[PDB]
Amino acid sequence: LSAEDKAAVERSKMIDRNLREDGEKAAREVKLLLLGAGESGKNTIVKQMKIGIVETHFTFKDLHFKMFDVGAQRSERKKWIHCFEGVTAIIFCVALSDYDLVLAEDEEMNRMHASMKLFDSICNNKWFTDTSIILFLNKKDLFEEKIKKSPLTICYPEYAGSNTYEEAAAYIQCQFEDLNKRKDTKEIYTHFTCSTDTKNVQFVFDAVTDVIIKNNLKDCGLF
Amino acid sequence: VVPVFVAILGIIATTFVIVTFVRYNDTPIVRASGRELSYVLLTGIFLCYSITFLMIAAPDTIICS
Repeated sequence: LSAEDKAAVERSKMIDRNLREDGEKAAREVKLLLLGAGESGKNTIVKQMKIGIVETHFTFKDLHFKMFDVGAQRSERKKWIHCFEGVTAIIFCVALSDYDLVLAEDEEMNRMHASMKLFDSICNNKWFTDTSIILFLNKKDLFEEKIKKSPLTICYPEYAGSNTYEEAAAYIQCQFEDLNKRKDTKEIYTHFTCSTDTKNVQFVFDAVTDVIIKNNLKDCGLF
Repeated sequence: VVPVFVAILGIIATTFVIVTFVRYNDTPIVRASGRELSYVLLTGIFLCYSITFLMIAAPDTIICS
């Protein structure tokens, strides 16, 4: 082996060392996929987490998150959805103050029905069979102020319940957690977000920590 | 005689625990208990009554060892 070849092997070993260090660094970060409707309050939640694709790094209690967002990607989701098979969790927003509205100029489509359809598609996808979901049900104050004048019968014909923030919110929540047909592999963490909530980072921290511990226990065959 | 029947009952109980854990291998309670180490710990429990039988035996060159 010539001296030049020895120099080449030296350089290759340096490159391998650098790549190993970078991979070990990248393996310890939480990767989140932020999904939701355009007007579902994604921007406010993004703002209160951090104190084509848009990336937002943020740290909480000595742990790191990257939090990818794909809202501005108007194309077929089946083509690029498999790029997110190995993410830690999926965050999904609903915007409860949408049960008496219409979208996409269809003029016969409840916004919340479209949200349920999207949730059903994402939850029962082939690439996401063991990925937990954090469901934020936000704009609850508008729901509280609105529920008096308009009942839930516009969005749900069968309600058999009272018009109060105590029972309608729970009714909407039990609708979304009943579309999950994989109850023995994943779970849904539901939280009610609002303006100046300031307590959503900790909820995400708790959910992701539980997810990590459960994954590690399942790998050991200990769960 | 008294240690002998005490040890025999200990052996029977340990055997019952081992058999039930083998028959219920995949249940959550059994899997949460560290099966592969549970069997080692149960072997450790099983050895002691055999130790009783060894100490009651007649001293020899093999039995001292």
